[PDB]
Amino acid sequence: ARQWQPDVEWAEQFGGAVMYPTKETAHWKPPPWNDVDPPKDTLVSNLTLNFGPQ
Amino acid sequence: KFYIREPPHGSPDWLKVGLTLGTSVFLWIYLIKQHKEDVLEYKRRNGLE
Amino acid sequence: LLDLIWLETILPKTTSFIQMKMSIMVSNQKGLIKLYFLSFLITIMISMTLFNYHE
Amino acid sequence: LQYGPLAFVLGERTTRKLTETSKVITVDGNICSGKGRLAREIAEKLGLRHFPEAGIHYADSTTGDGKPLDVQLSGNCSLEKFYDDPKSNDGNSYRLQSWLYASRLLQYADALEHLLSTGQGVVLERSIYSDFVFLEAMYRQGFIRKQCVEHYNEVKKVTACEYLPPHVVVYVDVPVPEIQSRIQKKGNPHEMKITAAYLQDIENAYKKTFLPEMSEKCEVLQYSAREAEDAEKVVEDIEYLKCDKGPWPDQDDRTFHRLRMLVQNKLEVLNYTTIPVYLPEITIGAHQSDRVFQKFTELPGRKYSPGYNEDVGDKWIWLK
Amino acid sequence: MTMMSGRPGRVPLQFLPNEARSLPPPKLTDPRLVYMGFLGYCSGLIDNAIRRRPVVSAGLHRQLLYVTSFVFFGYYLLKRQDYMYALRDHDMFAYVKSHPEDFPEKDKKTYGEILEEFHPVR
Amino acid sequence: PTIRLQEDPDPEDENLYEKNPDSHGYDKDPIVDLWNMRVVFFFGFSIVLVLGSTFVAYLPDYRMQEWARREAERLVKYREANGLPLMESNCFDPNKIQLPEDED
Amino acid sequence: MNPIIYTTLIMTVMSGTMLVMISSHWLLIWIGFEMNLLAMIPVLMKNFNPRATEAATKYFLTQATASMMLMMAIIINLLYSGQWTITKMFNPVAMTMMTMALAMKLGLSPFHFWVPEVTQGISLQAGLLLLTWQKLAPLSVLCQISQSINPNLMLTMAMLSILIGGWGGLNQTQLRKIMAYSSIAHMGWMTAVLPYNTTMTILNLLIYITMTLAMFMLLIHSSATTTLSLSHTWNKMPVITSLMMVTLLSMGGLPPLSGFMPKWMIIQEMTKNESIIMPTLMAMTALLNLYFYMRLAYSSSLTMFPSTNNMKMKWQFEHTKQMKLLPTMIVLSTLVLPMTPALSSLN
Amino acid sequence: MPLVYMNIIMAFAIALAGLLMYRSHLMSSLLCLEGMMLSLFIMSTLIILNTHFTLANMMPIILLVFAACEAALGLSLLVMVSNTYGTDYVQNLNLLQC
Amino acid sequence: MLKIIIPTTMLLPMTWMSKHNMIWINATVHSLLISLISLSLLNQLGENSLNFSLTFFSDSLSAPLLVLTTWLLPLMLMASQSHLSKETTTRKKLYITMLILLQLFLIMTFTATELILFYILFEATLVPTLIIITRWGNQTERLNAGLYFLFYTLAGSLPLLVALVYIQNTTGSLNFLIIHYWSHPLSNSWSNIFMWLACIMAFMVKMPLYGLHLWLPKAHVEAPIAGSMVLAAVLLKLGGYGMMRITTILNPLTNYMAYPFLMLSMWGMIMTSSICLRQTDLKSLIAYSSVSHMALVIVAIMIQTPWSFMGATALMIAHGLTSSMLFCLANTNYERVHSRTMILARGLQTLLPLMATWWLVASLTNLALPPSINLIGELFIITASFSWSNITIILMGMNMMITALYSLYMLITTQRGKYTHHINNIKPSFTRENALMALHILPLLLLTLNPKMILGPLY
Ligand SMILES: CCCCCCCCCCCCCCCCCC(=O)OC[C@H](COP(=O)([O-])OCC(O)COP(=O)([O-])OC[C@@H](COC(=O)CCCCCCCCCCCCCCCCC)OC(=O)CCCCCCCCCCCCCCCCC)OC(=O)CCCCCCCCCCCCCCCCC
Ligand SMILES: CCCCCCCCCCCCCCCCC[C@@H](O)O[C@H](CO[C@H](O)CCCCCCCCCCCCCCC)COP(=O)(O)OCC[N+](C)(C)C
Ligand SMILES: CCCCCCCCCCCCCCCCC[C@@H](O)O[C@H](CO[C@H](O)CCCCCCCCCCCCCCC)COP(=O)(O)OCC[N+](C)(C)C
Ligand SMILES: CCCCCCCC/C=C\CCCCCCCC(=O)O[C@H](COC(=O)CCCCCCC/C=C/CCCCCCCC)COP(=O)(O)OCCN
Ligand SMILES: Nc1ncnc2c1ncn2[C@@H]1O[C@H](COP(=O)(O)OP(=O)(O)O)[C@@H](O)[C@H]1O
Repeated sequence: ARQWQPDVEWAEQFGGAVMYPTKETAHWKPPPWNDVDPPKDTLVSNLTLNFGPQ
Repeated sequence: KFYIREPPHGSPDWLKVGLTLGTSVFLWIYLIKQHKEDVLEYKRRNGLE
Repeated sequence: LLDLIWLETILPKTTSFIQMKMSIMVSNQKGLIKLYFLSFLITIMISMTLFNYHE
Repeated sequence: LQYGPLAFVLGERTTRKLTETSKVITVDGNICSGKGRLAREIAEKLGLRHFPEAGIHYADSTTGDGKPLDVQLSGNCSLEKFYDDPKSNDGNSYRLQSWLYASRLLQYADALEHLLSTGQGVVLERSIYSDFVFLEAMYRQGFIRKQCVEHYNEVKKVTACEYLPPHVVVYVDVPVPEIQSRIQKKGNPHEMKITAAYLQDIENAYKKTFLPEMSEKCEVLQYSAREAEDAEKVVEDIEYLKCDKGPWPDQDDRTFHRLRMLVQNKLEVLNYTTIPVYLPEITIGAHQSDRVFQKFTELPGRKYSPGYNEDVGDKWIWLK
Repeated sequence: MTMMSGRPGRVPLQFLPNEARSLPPPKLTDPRLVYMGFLGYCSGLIDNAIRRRPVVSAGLHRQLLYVTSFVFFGYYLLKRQDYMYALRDHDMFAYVKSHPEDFPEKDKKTYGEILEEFHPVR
Repeated sequence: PTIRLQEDPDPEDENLYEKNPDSHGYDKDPIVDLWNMRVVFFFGFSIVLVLGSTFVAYLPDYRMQEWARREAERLVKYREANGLPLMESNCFDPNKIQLPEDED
Repeated sequence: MNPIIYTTLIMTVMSGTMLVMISSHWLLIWIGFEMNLLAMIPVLMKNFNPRATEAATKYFLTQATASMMLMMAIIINLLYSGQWTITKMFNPVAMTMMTMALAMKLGLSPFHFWVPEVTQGISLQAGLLLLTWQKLAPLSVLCQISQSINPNLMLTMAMLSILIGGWGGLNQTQLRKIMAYSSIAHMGWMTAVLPYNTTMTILNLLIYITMTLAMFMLLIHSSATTTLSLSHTWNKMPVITSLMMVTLLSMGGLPPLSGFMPKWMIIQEMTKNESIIMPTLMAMTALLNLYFYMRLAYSSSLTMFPSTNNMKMKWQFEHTKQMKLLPTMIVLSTLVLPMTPALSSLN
Repeated sequence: MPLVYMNIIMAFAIALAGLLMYRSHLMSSLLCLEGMMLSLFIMSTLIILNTHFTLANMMPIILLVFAACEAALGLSLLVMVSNTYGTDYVQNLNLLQC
Repeated sequence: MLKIIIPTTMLLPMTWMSKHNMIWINATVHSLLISLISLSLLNQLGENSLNFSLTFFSDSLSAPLLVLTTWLLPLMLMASQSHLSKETTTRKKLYITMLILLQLFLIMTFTATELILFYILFEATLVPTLIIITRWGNQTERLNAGLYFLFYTLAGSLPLLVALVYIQNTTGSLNFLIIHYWSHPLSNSWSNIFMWLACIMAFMVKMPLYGLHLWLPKAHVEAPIAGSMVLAAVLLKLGGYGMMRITTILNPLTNYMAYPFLMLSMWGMIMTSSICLRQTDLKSLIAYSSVSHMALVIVAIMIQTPWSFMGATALMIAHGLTSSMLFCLANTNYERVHSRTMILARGLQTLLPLMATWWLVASLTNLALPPSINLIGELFIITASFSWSNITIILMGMNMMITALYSLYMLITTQRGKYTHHINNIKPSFTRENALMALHILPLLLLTLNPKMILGPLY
């Protein structure tokens, strides 16, 4: 009785990182909402030095 | 009725309105004068009148 | 057999299949500069050989 | 002139307006505790702008005329029906929580804009840093799903990172039985249905996540119920804080310029509240969206820009 | 391939040489100028529509400025285009005149002397 | 919620005969609908149809059919009286045609 | 970043472009390219995040390699003829080096891989700048050295650009990558007609710049960087999505819209020489760009996607910053075809 | 040309191939960039000295100047990259795809 | 002929300046007045065309098409206003604007003196139709239909443009008068063969030719009612008009080249008529019938005789009117029952007698009952084909049978039998629908009264 309009299932086709997903690109992720990736905890070890006894 | 200032008041910005209207009239006057001079100059060069 | 299958298979469906396959081929790059800078080297050598040597 | 790059290039600089009383203050506490009276008293004594707690219709009071609009065109959620049926199958609980978080974000933006434009301090009841406790109380009681919590966390992560935390966090501690007795004496028939488990969950959320983690940004002023009526003592305690440990002292003029451009232009503030994550509780179909938007545009002062609606007495439109 | 950049006597950034003054100027009622004014009016309407103002009535001074600016630019644009086409025709005719061997006017034959093949439709 | 989103239920179709038993099916406003019917009937049947057919029927003979008939009668009369053939196989005079010199 | 510093950097980028455009010495053109790149790098990193840093690094590596090849071509040309003026490029090897370097700078295929990545990694304003202003200088040099071009090499690269632009853009849900692939295809179109008529190149560049500016300004107006983000705009500003749909129609090349004017003229020009097959292939390939423009128009304007609750709050506020040149840009990008003969003013 | 000219052009080709083929480090590729600049300087200086183009004797110096800018630019970017990952590996610049 | 073009451009702001409840009245009245004005174009000469200016001219082939377009606009306005009642004012004005732009483009297309201007307008007709289909269609396949409507056209028309500009580099003009007067034969070479194909295949895909017709069932079924009316009535005739115009430069290459298209058209009319016999959707049947009739028109244009050209003109006008009437008839039932299945609603003659009379007249005119202009065009084409080769009477004859079958089949399925018991919402027919049917049908018989007005320039 009313015009068809897209629903959530239809709208989810365009929500991935790519169209036409393949086995290789099915593991790609869409970018974060703001273009800021989470900060990596890159352990930067401090240099350990012996001062003495000699 | 607005809860805020609504910087655009009931009266318009008279400075900007006057500037816009003045620019339009100056442009129209310049165009008319330029067309008149162009017609006269062409008539002189080709010797019609 | 004709209108719903074969006339569809030949003109529009073949075109869509080919375009989708080529799109997947073209846009499936990992984003590593190593690979396509190697491609740049190959392109430069091929262009120096095929077009530049024939003048 | 509107604030922007030109206003910052010549003249206007924020850091000169801060006169040791900028001091964003928030006063937290459980339900029915007297935090609002304490906030009003603190604002009155210190001469700061008081912001009443952001409700469902906070955004309506700041746009057009201050009169609230219909719940269908604004909010689309009910606190009373949340108390009556916390486990409604139409997703009212998380819709209310999400709308309240958005309203709190808008109120925080307004307070920050006022502070940065005038230099006068502001006092708030709750903030975006305090809202989550209610969400936790919803989750531990089974009122909302886990995906709702995930969506809330995403929106909070992308929104709350762009602002500064409050200078001083005031907490009012009231025991759960005393909260229940105050609710009983209040008389509102809907708050009578709040179980002690809900208030207990709110109290644990506060005392185990909010205060411990907000104590690292700045010192926390905790007051019992009895020592909250003496507002002058609380104010004089506030005047003797050494605030040199948070991000606020490490803010120079360019970051203030960026923050000032962010707090105005409320569309930029609210950008990430409507991210295209399709949860049933908050997703609306195209037909209802169209109907409600058409209904909203027919309000007396909403079809055009604020100064261009001749049906509410706007004159000289053809020269604006 | 640049045809007219190296043409002798060309002033680099003139946009309207003195020779163009020898041509009749476009009339103020030129339909191209009217179309340019229509473009200015459309720009004004879209400006009203984007800013959420009454499209037809919001700013009459702004719409007037839009129309005037479009007409003002279009007048000189038309002048330069007419000048360029006149230059092209002048150069073409001069080159044809100066190279008679390349453009021979051969004998004209009547249709009573040319044999055309007939292809029946059947 | 076991649902996917919030949507309005599909509304039922409105019957124009419910509020206006003589509705004409043009509009829900009775006066506007009546005048829509009136203008459609007047300008479709009375103006365009009948007057247009009358105008087309009496279109003057620019296709030159009666002229061609009279010219044919004149030519036939002259050719029959003078004994000439009614039609010639050549529509162009051969005196004005120059065939190629050699056909071998 | 300070507003004064940002203004200075934008002026330096523009000054490098004009230095390329007004110079008669090869060294000064190379210097203009150098200055433009040096000032352009921080503009890409204006909003700091790892993605912007990666995009800036890739852009720098590509442009530095291209500039080094440009310098090598200039030096070889000087070796075989002691000429510094930008002219008919007396050596063919130097000309091949120049063509490849300028193609790498422009993003022409197969030196195209950096364009989608850089456009995706930066903001919409930086993408606008990169996809509109950064095309002028290499195209100006190519127009200047057009007489000595090897038609086979540039025609190959132009056809590859059109094909790869269509195929790559077919697969994208990110708006910036769609814009980048459209840019690659239009670059191919502009470079296909260069050996035959530079006026057509200039006309195509101007129309593409107008259309791209209108598109990017509409994308900035409604804060959308994805298809799903843009599918919400109808519930907030329907006029914006309508103008977006007409702009996409124009960019698709459909008559009577202005986007039809360049291709049409280019095709005509290529038939004034013999060149029949190439325009046919180019149009058949541009049908792909039309397809993914149409898919975007389906998603944003011709259908209504589901929305969210919090959108209601956005109904109560307005756009503070207003772009003054948006209406004129939209009008020029749609209703300009009847003024086609005015292109004679370009030569 | 003499043997020196082909030697210089061969060095330029080697440096270009070295830049185009990445191994792991960004610093190695930056070094290849500086190598290309050095080869260009040498070649231009030889061509200018051989033909006694007096006013062109200043062009190589100008070249060096802009070379420095490029080098500085690259180093700046390198620092930022390292600050994100703790290494200067080009394998980590893979957040953006085609 | 600006006296017809300007009033439509004035229809635009009148629609956009009208009150919210007076748009339909104003649009209908002034469209009817414009049709009355355009009626003056029928006064044609016997030797040359009416050359109005350097840009526009009227021939005996284009004047009936212009009249048909200007007459169709008010009919689409009347048909559309029923299903757009709940639509907002702005969207209704946008729909009317799309219809007005389509009519303006068609009017300017049918009178352009140059071939390139004709191309530009004949391609500009695409945008409003696509917008109408993909925005105001009802189901979800409409989007797909739009794509099929678009690229199928462009893949055919992009080569033509190339050919067109090539011709202007060889002869120096694309003006149809100069092209006709300075015509030269086409040699038998591969270049000329591909020039022929480039000039012809765009119009072939527009008709459409059998095998290239897959876009048409989708587009005509998924479109709204006004879209279907304009698609079947006028937009198909652009291909025929363009082919009749462009064939003047393709001789004598046409005799060798036409064979595959002739065989495709004849076997395809047979195949599409057969397809109409087993169709569960009512709109798809009408679409395939349109394909069959247009195949007949393709044969008529391709054999290239005067009688064939008169038959093509008459058949094009008759088919336009008949197909528009049939689509409106189907849409009435669809609006009643919200479904397109043909066996869902049966025995409608019991409930709607006058509507059944309209159905009968439309089905009678579809099967070319004499002396309707449908039969005149069909018989002229058949006679020309018989002169071309006596064996064609077989295939054409078979068509004349199958057509009638499916036509009557449609009627018998919808109007006769017993009504469906559970369908209890068949309201009486409105005055609007009956008036729409009458305004469709009366001009057909009036044209039969004077047939030389639609027989084209070869008369
Ligand atoms: C070729 C021959 C000549 C023709 C030239 C080409 C066409 C004309 C030029 C085009 C530009 C002109 C208008 C531009 C601004 C339009 C923007 C707009 O929104 O308009 C709304 C506006 C109404 O808004 P409002 O009054 O403020 O209150 C209602 C609210 O705004 C309520 O608004 P809302 O925002 O709430 O509603 C939302 C709605 C709003 O969305 C829209 O309104 C869409 C408008 C997009 C504008 C077109 C894009 C840019 C131009 C390209 C045109 C392409 C043409 C080529 C063919 C391809 C077709 C696409 O969006 C939707 O609902 C989505 C529906 C999806 C439909 C998709 C189809 C859209 C494309 C259609 C384009 C057709 C051409 C333009 C026709 C005029 C449109 C008004 O319309 C108008 O009132 C102005 C139009 C008429 C003004 C001119 C009349 C002059 C005075 C009369 C006297 C005449 C003088 C005669 C001289 C002699 C003396 C007697
Ligand atoms: C999609 C619409 C595209 C429009 C593009 C923008 C329109 C507004 C821009 C205004 C242009 C400002 C120029 C006027 C200032 C005077 C500068 C003048 O001296 O420039 C001269 C030249 O004048 C300009 O070139 C003319 C610019 C006019 C652009 C309009 C043509 C667009 C084609 C038709 C589209 C319809 C236009 C509609 C207008 C609204 C220099 O000649 P020259 O130094 O020797 O040529 C350099 C290039 N060469 C040597 C390689 C040949
Ligand atoms: C509901 C109940 C119905 C039954 C009762 C009906 C009562 C009787 C009414 C029926 C009338 C019977 C018709 C019998 C024929 C008489 C009329 C005929 O003689 O006139 C013809 C004339 O008819 C007209 O020429 C045909 C009408 C024109 C049709 C144009 C349609 C109107 C435009 C609407 C839009 C069209 C869209 C389609 C585009 C092509 C003669 O043509 P012609 O030999 O010359 O005249 C010679 C003398 N002249 C030339 C001096 C005039
Ligand atoms: C949905 C279906 C629509 C798709 C149909 C599209 C196919 C249209 C037919 C092909 C058109 C290509 C011709 C383009 C214009 C030719 C104009 C011309 O006359 O050029 C010829 C040259 O002719 C050509 O170059 C044409 C070559 C073909 C190149 C493109 C091939 C396209 C596909 C060919 C097979 C398709 C067959 C028709 C489609 C069948 C249906 C699927 C003369 O040029 P000169 O070089 O000067 O010759 C004289 C001096 N030597
Ligand atoms: N984020 C929220 N979630 C659920 N309920 C809330 C939220 N914020 C405020 N409320 C409700 O507001 C009501 C009163 O608020 P409160 O501030 O505690 O009292 P008062 O107005 O006296 O200061 C309480 O019933 C509380 O549940």
